[PDB]
Order: sequence, then structure tokens, then C-alpha cells
Amino acid sequence: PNIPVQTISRAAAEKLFGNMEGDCPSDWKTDSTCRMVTSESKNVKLTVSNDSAQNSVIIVDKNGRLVYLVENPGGYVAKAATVTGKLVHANFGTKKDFEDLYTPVNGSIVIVRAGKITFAEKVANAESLNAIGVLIYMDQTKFPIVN
Amino acid sequence: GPSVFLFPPKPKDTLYITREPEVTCVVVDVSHEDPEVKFNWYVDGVEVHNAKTKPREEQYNSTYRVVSVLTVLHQDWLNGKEYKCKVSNKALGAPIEKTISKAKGQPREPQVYTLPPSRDELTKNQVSLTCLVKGFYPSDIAVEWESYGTEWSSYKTTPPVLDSDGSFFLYSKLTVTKSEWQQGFVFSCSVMHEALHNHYTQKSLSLS
Ligand SMILES: *[C@@H]1O[C@H](CO)[C@@H](O[C@@H]2O[C@H](CO)[C@@H](O[C@@H]3O[C@H](CO[C@H]4O[C@H](CO)[C@@H](O)[C@H](O)[C@@H]4O[C@@H]4O[C@H](CO)[C@@H](O)[C@H](O)[C@H]4NC(C)=O)[C@@H](O)[C@H](O[C@H]4O[C@H](CO)[C@@H](O)[C@H](O)[C@@H]4O[C@@H]4O[C@H](CO)[C@@H](O)[C@H](O)[C@H]4NC(C)=O)[C@@H]3O)[C@H](O)[C@H]2NC(C)=O)[C@H](O)[C@H]1NC(C)=O
Repeated sequence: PNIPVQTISRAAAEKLFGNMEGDCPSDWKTDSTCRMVTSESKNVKLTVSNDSAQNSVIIVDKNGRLVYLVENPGGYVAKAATVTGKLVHANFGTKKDFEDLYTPVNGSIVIVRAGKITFAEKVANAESLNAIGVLIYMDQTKFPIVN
Repeated sequence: GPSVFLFPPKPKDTLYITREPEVTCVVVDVSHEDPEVKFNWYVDGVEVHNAKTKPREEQYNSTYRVVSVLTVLHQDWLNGKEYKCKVSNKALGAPIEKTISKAKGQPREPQVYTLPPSRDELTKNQVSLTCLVKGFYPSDIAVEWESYGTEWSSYKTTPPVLDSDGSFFLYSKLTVTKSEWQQGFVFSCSVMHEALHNHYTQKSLSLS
């Protein structure tokens, strides 16, 4: 775990989707609103700080300038860092989901649904492909982890 | 004929010792026949040679644009030294002289106040956050809006306006989507001015 991981609300996710392009595979039985990648002109910036008060998810100008405040997550995952990149959806962040994935993860922030596998695994799988950060959201529909 | 425009350094560059401030002598129209431009720089009447001429560059209207940049010392600029740019051309009847300096007066500290959107402005999908910066001298000032340590792209700042007491004021307008305002996020107005302690102050604003 050399990369920041952060939990976001369903609302924050959908706001992020609002700024993404691509439609999800029909195979992920998702909502209409889900999207795959951020448009060229925007990137996301994720800040996890020793002060859990000032965690932030923000959408950024090519200039690093601020476009949209997306959330200030109150929760934390048990690396303190600030990272800026493209955001890429990887569904459950299974190794399988990853290998099927059209858009390459390298150097990008990844967003995944909480789901089939542990958070720990999702982060590792992503980190394994050189993602620079991980967002995790709970859709209401629930997919208990198997062990 | 060529036209000459002499510009002052950016406020932050003059205020921060970590930064490098420079005066810019811009030459707007440069003939195709006579492209030659001689630049001569003077500081308080004393000629200096520290300046660099950028490459000449043909514009969209068949006119060369020659720029000469001279780096100034922070306190030389702040004390009110004059920088004279002399442009010499064969296309000029006589060489053109332009002079800039800092306004020489007692510095006055800027008052920074943030205002929230008008109740009538909440009808719209986007709202304006206002930053009033007043009662400062000289005109040299730098204003940024930011949230969570990140500078805002969507904001614009009126030029300084001369007040009745000989001071300046201005406004900065940050435009945000209404929902971002209603959610109770914090916006900050950052102001850099020589009269301020550490040439810096900050005002925050959010939903009550
Ligand atoms: C071919 O195409 C070229 C490009 O389109 C074009 O060049 C242009 O030439 C015109 C003249 O025709 C010249 O006009 C002057 O511009 C001055 C300000 O320029 C600023 O802002 C513009 C607008 O964004 C920028 O484009 C410029 O680069 C410059 O920006 C600044 O640049 C510096 C260094 O690069 C940076 O440090 C700044 O951060 C940066 N700013 C920005 C926005 O990024 C403008 O002030 C001039 O106005 C003054 O003079 C006029 C007389 O000509 C008066 O009408 C007016 O009142 C102003 O008077 C001044 O009043 C001041 C008040 O304090 C006093 O201080 C002064 O004493 C007083 N001076 C004078 C002499 O009156 C003026 O508009 C353009 O800037 C120049 N470039 C561009 C991009 O247009 C060629 O001319 C074209 N050919 C032809 C046929 O025209």
C-alpha cells in the first residue's frame, strides 16, 4: 500500500461519473449514469491527509486548477498523499475485471465498487498495474465477499 | 511604424523573494523592410545591460513582435526606481522612450471582505462569490480564489480602481455551481500586498 485509497459516497461517485465519457459494458448491470473514463480536458485530484477532516476529491483543469469540489470524505481506510490523474472505472477491481479493461490503468486513479473481493485485494490488483490511487463506493445493491 | 509597450512585473514576483520579477518592453509593429530593433535599458537614468531579447516572431498580420525582458531587484522595484526602455529603429523618426516605476507613496494595507451570493442569484444553476479588496496603496496587488489548498479556475478580477481617498479597491468574482455552495464547502480569497504582514492575508466564506 504505497498508493492512497479513499472511500466515497454514491453521490460523490455519480458526480464523478458526470464528468466521465464512455458507457459501461452491459455486462456490469450498472445504472445509466455510470461512465468509464474522464474526458481529456479534466482529471481528478485525490488528497488523503493526516487530518481526515481535509480529505478531498476534486476535479481539475489541465492547469491543476479547480473545477468541481466533489467531496470531503469523512471516513478513512486504515498512504497520506495527494495524486492527480485520469479516473478509470474497474468495476469490482477483480483481476478479471482488470484484464478485460479497455482503458489502461497505468498512471491513473482507479474507481471501483465495493464487492466480490476485499478492499485490500482491489488496491493490490490496481497497485499491481501501477494505478496511482483508488476510490471505492458502495452501490446500494450488495455483493458479499467470499472466503 | 513600431509601437512600444512597457509592462511592470507581476505583484507576486516583486513580493516574494523566492520569485523573479522582470519588466517587459514589448514592440507591437515591426516592419518587414526594417526588422532591426535596438533595445537600451536604463535604471534611474543609469544604463544597464542585464536584459535579454526574446526571439523576434512574425504575427498573423505580417508584423514582427520583438520583446526585451529585464530582471529587476525586489527592493529596487519596491523603492520606486524608474525603468526606461529605449527602442531604436530606422522606421522611427526618433527613438521611442517608455518609463515605468512603482507608485511612490506610503503603503496602505488592503481590507479584504468576502460576500455570499444574492438571494435572487440562487435562482440560477451558478452563483458568484465576491471578494472585496479595498483601501490599499499602491495598485500592486495579487488576488487568487481557492478551495482545499487548490486554486480555482473559474474566477475573474476587475482591475484596481482609484478611490476618493487616493487608495485603490477591486473585486474578485468566483463562479461556482450552486450545489457546491449549498453543500457548505469553504472558498478562500487570497490577497498578496506589500503592506500586509508577510505580504499575505486570507478570507474564507461558506454557507451559514
Ligand atoms: C498584429 O497582432 C498583434 C496581436 O493580436 C498586435 O499586437 C498588439 O498591439 C496593440 C496595439 O495595436 C497592443 O495594445 C495595447 O495593449 C496593452 C496591454 O496589452 C496587454 O494585454 C493584452 C490583452 O490581453 C495582451 O494581449 C498583451 O500581451 C498584454 O498582456 C500582458 O502582457 C504582459 C507581458 O506579456 C504580462 O506581464 C501581462 O500579464 C499580460 N496581460 C494579460 C492580459 O495576459 C494595453 O494596456 C494598451 O492600452 C494602453 O495604451 C493604449 C494606446 O495604444 C490606450 O488606448 C489605453 O488607454 C492604454 O493607455 C495606457 O493607460 C494606462 C493606465 O494605467 C497607462 O499605464 C499608460 O500610460 C497608457 N499607455 C499608453 C501608451 O496609452 C493597448 O491596448 C496589444 O497589447 C498588442 N498585443 C495584442 C495581443 O493585442 C499588433 O498590434 C497587430 N497589428 C496591428 C495592425 O495592430
